[PDB]
Amino acid sequence: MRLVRVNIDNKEIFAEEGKTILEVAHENNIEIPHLCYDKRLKPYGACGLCVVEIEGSPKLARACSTYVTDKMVIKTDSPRVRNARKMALELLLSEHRGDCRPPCVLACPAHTDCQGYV
Amino acid sequence: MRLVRVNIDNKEIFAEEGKTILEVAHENNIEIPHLCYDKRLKPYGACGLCVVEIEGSPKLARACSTYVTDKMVIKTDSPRVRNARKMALELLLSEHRGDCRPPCVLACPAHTDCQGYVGLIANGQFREAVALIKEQLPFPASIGRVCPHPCEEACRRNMVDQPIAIAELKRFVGDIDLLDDGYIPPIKPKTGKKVAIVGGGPAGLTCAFFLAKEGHDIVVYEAMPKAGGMLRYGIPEYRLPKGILDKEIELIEKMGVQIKTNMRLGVDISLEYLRKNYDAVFLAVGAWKSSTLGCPGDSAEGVIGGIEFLRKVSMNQPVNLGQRVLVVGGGNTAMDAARTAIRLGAKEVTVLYRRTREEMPAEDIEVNEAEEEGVKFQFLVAPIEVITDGGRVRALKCQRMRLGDMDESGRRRPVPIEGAEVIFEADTIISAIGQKVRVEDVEGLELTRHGTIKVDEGTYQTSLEGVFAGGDAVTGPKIAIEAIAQGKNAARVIDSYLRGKLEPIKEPYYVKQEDLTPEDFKDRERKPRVPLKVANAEERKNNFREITSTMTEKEAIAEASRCLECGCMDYFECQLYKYVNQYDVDPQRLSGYKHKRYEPQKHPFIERNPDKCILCGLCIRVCEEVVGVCALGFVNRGFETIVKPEFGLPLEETSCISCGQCADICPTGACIGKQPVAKQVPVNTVATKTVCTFCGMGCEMLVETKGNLIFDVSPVQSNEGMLCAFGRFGIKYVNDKDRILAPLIKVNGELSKTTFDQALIETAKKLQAIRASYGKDSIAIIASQRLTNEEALLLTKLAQKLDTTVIGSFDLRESVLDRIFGLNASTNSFDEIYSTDLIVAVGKVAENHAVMGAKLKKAVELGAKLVTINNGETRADERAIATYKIDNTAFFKATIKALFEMKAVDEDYVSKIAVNLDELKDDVKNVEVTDEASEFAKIIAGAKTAMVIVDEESVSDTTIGQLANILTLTQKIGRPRCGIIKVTGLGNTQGAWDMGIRMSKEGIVKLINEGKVKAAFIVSEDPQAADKNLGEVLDKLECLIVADVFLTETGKRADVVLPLVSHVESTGTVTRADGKIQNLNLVLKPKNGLSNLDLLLKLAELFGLQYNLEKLNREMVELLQNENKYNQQILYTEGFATPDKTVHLFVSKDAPAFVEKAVFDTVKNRFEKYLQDKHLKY
Amino acid sequence: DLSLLDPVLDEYKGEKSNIIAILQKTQEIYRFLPLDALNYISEKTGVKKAKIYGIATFYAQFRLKPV
Amino acid sequence: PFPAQSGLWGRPTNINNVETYANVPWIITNGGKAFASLGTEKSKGTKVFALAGKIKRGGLVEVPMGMSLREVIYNIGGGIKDDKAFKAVQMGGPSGGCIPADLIDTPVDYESITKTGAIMGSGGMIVMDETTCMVDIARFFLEFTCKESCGKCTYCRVGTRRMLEILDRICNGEGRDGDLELLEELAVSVKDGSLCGLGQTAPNPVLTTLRYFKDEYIAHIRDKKCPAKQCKALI
Ligand SMILES: Cc1cc2nc3c(=O)[nH]c(=O)nc-3n(C[C@H](O)[C@H](O)[C@H](O)COP(=O)(O)OP(=O)(O)OC[C@H]3O[C@@H](n4cnc5c(N)ncnc54)[C@H](O)[C@@H]3O)c2cc1C
Ligand SMILES: Cc1cc2nc3c(=O)[nH]c(=O)nc-3n(C[C@H](O)[C@H](O)[C@H](O)COP(=O)(O)O)c2cc1C
Ligand code: SF4
Ligand code: SF4
Ligand code: SF4
Ligand code: SF4
Ligand code: SF4
Ligand code: SF4
Ligand code: SF4
Ligand code: SF4
Ligand code: FES
Ligand code: FES
Ligand SMILES: [Zn+2]
Repeated sequence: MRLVRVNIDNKEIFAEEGKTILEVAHENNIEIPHLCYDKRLKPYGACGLCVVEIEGSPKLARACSTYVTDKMVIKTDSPRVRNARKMALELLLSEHRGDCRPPCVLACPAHTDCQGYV
Repeated sequence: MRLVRVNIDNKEIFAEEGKTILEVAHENNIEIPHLCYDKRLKPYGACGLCVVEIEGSPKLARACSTYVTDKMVIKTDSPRVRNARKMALELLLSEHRGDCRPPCVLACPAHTDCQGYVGLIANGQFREAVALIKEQLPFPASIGRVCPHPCEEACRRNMVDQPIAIAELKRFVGDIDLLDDGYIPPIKPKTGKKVAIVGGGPAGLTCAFFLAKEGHDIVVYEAMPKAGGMLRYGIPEYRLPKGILDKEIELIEKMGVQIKTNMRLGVDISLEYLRKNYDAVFLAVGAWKSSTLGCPGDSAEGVIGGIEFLRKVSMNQPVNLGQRVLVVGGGNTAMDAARTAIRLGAKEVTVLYRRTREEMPAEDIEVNEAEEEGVKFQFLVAPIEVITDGGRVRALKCQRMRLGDMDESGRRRPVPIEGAEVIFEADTIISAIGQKVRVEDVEGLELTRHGTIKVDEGTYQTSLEGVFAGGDAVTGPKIAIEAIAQGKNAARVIDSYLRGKLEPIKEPYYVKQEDLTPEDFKDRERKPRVPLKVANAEERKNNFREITSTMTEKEAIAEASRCLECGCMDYFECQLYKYVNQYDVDPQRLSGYKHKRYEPQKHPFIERNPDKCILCGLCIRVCEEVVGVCALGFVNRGFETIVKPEFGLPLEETSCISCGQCADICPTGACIGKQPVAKQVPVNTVATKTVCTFCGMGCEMLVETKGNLIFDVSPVQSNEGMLCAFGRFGIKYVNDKDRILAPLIKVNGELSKTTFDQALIETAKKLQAIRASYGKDSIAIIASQRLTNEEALLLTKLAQKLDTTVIGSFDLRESVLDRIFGLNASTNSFDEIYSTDLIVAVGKVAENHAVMGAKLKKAVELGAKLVTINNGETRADERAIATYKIDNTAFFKATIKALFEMKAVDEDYVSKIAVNLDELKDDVKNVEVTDEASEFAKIIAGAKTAMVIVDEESVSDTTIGQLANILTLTQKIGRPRCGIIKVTGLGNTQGAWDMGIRMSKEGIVKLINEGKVKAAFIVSEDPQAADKNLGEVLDKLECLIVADVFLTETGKRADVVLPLVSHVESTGTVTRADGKIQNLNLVLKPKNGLSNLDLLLKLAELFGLQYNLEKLNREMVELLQNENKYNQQILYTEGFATPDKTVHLFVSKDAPAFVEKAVFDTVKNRFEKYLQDKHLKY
Repeated sequence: DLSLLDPVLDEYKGEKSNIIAILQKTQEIYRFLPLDALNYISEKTGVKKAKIYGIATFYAQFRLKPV
Repeated sequence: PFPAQSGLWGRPTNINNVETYANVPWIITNGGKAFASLGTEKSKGTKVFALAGKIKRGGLVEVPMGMSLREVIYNIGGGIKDDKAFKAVQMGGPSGGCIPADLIDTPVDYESITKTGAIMGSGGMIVMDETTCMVDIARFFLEFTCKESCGKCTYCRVGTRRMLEILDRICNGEGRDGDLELLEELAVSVKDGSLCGLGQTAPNPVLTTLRYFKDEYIAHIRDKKCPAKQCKALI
């Protein structure tokens, strides 16, 4: 095995080989959004929320599939990444038919959890 | 990567690929022995202790080298593996010349750490000595008063002059402890188990002491009105005063032991009751039935047992003596009875012994003292008849005996002489020929033929289940420390039994030296033993006052300083001792020729001993692979191999930098680091993690202390686990006795001690007078850079309160980086050294900072490229691709011109981000480009990422500015893995600068010279010693106030001298060279009770400033956040801190590239002077 | 004397892997390896002194006492 | 980490003896089949030995693999000098073993020599007669190997010395009881615990002299004398 030296959000990390960026960020307290990632399943790549900007690569790389290599500079909150995630979330919301909070909660000026205690 | 499935000791593990078996077993809580393995070094394979049996492989595989593969079955404790490790340990022991425990410890039946508390006494740690005694002996004072001290018969100092007064020292510290509130050891949480101890003697009280420590509920049933046993109703008051015994028993009762006196087994209480209501029962009844005379007429009135007579005397009961008293016996009972009768008014007392003087079981000192008091002796005489007239004894007829042949003891058998008979006239006869166990107390138990209780050896268990026994009830009449040892062993066994698994006592195997002879100590200084103060015989033969008196503190320290320190200093951390204890090693079979090559050395820090070297090579490998000095090496070949410094020279004459890594990595005490204490003593210390403050690398360390003294310092295995000479060894100033602990004020023109309140009042009034008479900006505050961030912020607040902007330090250099980038700070962190492509080490980076040299070595080994810019030789020049020896900053101007000429500067981006570019081009348009500058520019241009490491304390600011220009032109700033890192000279230079201490020495000196500054408040600096030319400058100040740890040469000329405490006595925050905020923990409480922050807070409250540690920390956090420096690993990622948000390129004239300057910090200057005096490096 | 080793150190320069040959040449010249000569080799060639002493004492052919 | 994968300065190196390099050109010019037709099925080709000791005609001999040791000793070596009885051959050198008289028919081969405990080693067969004493010979070669150890690992550095003192005590007659079992256990622990081949083959004499000549040691230690009458302390 070899220890790879990466840099995620201006923080130098000494990760292990054969790891995805998602695992390295999870084990180093860096939050990367993900919706279609599970540890027991092979990568899917559908939601496109885990996109991170890797220096030297022109396209945003999925953190759930890309493997950390040596001398890797990863930016998980750059404006390009933020715009990509925001567009993906807007696209997902465009086909969403739900109610996060009931109208009773929203009508209350104190926003009491009316449905909850009822 | 792939997860490999292995099976270690029938436990399935999912380990990671590329891991050794040792790492997998360590991370899965499986113990594998190892002696020559370190994580930072490549595998060696010498010791062969880590051998494990792998299924499918015929040979045992080393766990330190074999890599775990898939489907691996590893057995780390199979009999083959155990035999291999045992043979390796026996072979290592065959060439080992050491002493795991000194002969004094081994001779003591209780195995008290005699060397430990003797050495602690020699250091002034009396409470620690008492606590060490109470780990094995609950009665220091009482036993120290009454003990034949076999430890002194085995003391190695017998080979020089006279054995150490171990008993006297123990009595001294016991008296000290009892004088104040006594010492109670920590008590484990209650286990809900009840133990019944029968007897309040030394054995029962010892069992109660060592079982209440385990958290059990202890009740002690004692037949006599008061506990103490034969220590109270035996030994008389002139040898053991009963007040001391009462105090010790009260201390024992303070632990939660319930002592029910007047309760007798078989009379008041029954054994069945104890067996039913208690989990375990320990019987310590003792031998309380004196032997009868064994001759006709022994029942006549006027014949009394020895122990019964002594019990009547002790209880102040009326006893019937007379003018004539005979004592039959030769033990302690006979001598005590004779001396008591002498003090009870008997005109003549005669002791009749059947043997001669030489075979007297009593001590020689007691017999001689009794002879001095007036006791007469008849030897080789045994009783045969008691002549009684009217029911009262008139005389006793004895048969003279002579030494005929051998006996069971093997020495000599007395046999009667026919026709020899003597009549001795005696109104009283005391039969003290010995004692036997009272059969009534031991009913329902199996008795040894001798009459004592029969117990299973090693478990102290009687015939009845759950009933234990020990002391004189089992072994017969012996000395008190034997009973105490029996009680302690029985307590440990009983605790094991209560936990469920009964385990017999196992005696450890110690490595000992038996070839020693007095000729080995012919060079040791001969020192007289402590005198014994003994009361006059005439005055003492009439009263029961104590005969001997306790030693004084000076005499105790002088006596404890006579110790030879026979035991190994590495006993509590030696792994070879642990492994030879873990395996049934028999060393005698393989014993043979053994080297004796240890010769004493004069090195003040590191001591090397070839006789305890197992040749693991760890010291050589760590000096060569991690440190990079390579000052050690193997010598000779084969059985004669020895680890020696360069050319066998002393460590000081080699290139060794006194880092101490060899001492920290040695497993078997061959290489050790000398403790910073008065007398070396192997003690079990407590380790607290703190941060070194002697330069900006901020290495963390574990300070190991015992009491209020620091005993060792160990590196933290963070990265290369390294400490330099300062952090490792200069912590010695904490224990220094030259530290001032009380303030000094000028009375009658001389400094004299005062109180803190008066001194701080005087300081405030002097500062206010200076400010009033001379106006604002007339007081300079010259603060050291080793203070915490909170203290620096408080000093800035106080300077604002005094209306003075002169807030600076004599150690502070003119700043260049804040005029270019915006902030005077390192752009990047120490973690990007490994991942950068090119490293430009400028100055004495490796020499001044050894840890940074090791970091650069590791980074270059990882793949980085090193370019060293200096003026003289450097240790980093070995692995540097390019080396430049320069003395002017024209080199950097030529480098800039070469960069511009080869079009290695993207002028569009530079002009976008950096104002002041055309003038820089004009400045560098005329310099001549040399070959070295062109090569350096080619190297810089060809590097993707670059880091410039600058030794701030040996590099001029012009060089720093030029390097900043070079980094900006090639766009190596504000990005990951690219930037400039300044290694500051002191611990908290960055924090002091961030808090507001930003005035250099030159500005303050100039202000003083002009007469603008008339007073100075120097906080832990030494202007007078460091610089002679400053002596006149300090003469221009009307008032000087000094806050220093030591009374420095600049504190002797001050008006008020306030004492500071060390950094291990003060909690707070410091800032690393790269900007990382670290925490200074409290290793020790302040010696004077006042921390530096507390003193400065008192002084500030005198000015109306209400602050504390939390408020100052919050203000520090806000200040760091306002400059965008808080918890930011890379600076200028978004934009530079200049108001324009652009780089102001450094344009200036040429100047010397490097400077040599002194150290004004008091402690660092003192340690540097110490190293220079000892001819050491760092 | 130390100039006698000057040709040898000039022949085996540029590589610190020829220290055994230099030690053998010194052993031939001086009939022994004096500590001053070992110091001169250590200074001239640039190998650490401990390595020099280890390679010198490893072999029984090298003697550090005058003959 | 093997020299074929990481040797000199980390680059792959092939380290071979002189004899194999000398055999290579003959293999190339005459073909592999011709070379493979010489020797046993396990060992092909010819081997070079240095006959010495009490042999009649010492020197270098190149014999086909599988030729019996008796043929080399008698037919080629010319027999034992002064026509004395042939006790043992110290095959392999100081790290070899003493193949006894009855095993004189073990064919020359790596497997056949190793099955008797000894090793091919430096091909140096030291022919010895009944005059020579086995304890001294084992102590002689063990002394050399102990002097030639590098001292890195404990088993070879100090174990060989303990074996040497045990052998010296046996030869001087001053050996205590339990010397044979302790010596055998020490030898098998040094052999199975040492790092390099100089320690794993260090106790080969002792072990071999304890497999065929145990009675010599027993008479040395109990009767305090040697049948061969070569130990100076016992004559
Ligand atoms: C005269 C004399 C002088 C000595 N001098 C020295 C000296 O100078 N130095 C030295 O080292 N040693 C000395 N000793 C030895 C030491 O005093 C004893 O060896 C030691 O005290 C043994 O203690 P123990 O707990 O075994 O029994 P003891 O202390 O003998 O008795 C233990 C307790 O058992 C209690 N007990 C007995 N029967 C019962 C029962 N049925 N129920 C409940 N409790 C019971 C007793 O009341 C007593 O308190 C001396 C002894 C004597 C007699
Ligand atoms: C102590 C010792 C000494 C050795 N001496 C030699 C030697 O002199 N010549 C040799 O070819 N191999 C020697 N070897 C064996 C080498 O380690 C290695 O096996 C050999 O170079 C392989 O060569 P080969 O492939 O031709 O058999 C020795 C081994 C040991 C343990
Ligand atoms: S409506 Fe329900 S499912 Fe949809 S976003 Fe809200 S909480 Fe989630
Ligand atoms: S080095 Fe270890 S084994 Fe040796 S005497 Fe010291 S503590 Fe005991
Ligand atoms: S209790 Fe007695 S034997 Fe033990 S150390 Fe003290 S004086 Fe020595
Ligand atoms: S000199 Fe000190 S360590 Fe040595 S036996 Fe005496 S008391 Fe113990
Ligand atoms: S203290 Fe000296 S000899 Fe020991 S490792 Fe450090 S530099 Fe090397
Ligand atoms: S001195 Fe060096 S070689 Fe010897 S035991 Fe200590 S670390 Fe190992
Ligand atoms: S390098 Fe600096 S921080 Fe580290 S131990 Fe040395 S003085 Fe202390
Ligand atoms: S067995 Fe080999 S590696 Fe070990 S000490 Fe002996 S010669 Fe050195
Ligand atoms: S988590 Fe959805 S693309 Fe990776
Ligand atoms: S052989 Fe592995 S730790 Fe020593
Ligand atoms: Zn013999």
